[PDB]
Amino acid sequence: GSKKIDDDLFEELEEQLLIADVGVETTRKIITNLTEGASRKQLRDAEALYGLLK
Repeated sequence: GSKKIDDDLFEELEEQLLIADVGVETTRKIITNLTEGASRKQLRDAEALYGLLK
């Protein structure tokens, strides 16, 4: 058995994968850096506060 399919379909699919992939990784860097940044700031602020002692 054999389905014959044009390279346009496979090209389009590969293109959409790329797009979606790029969106996903861009989203992941951004969320993660900001969330790491949120963490770092809790530690820094908490330490600063604790800096005040007598």
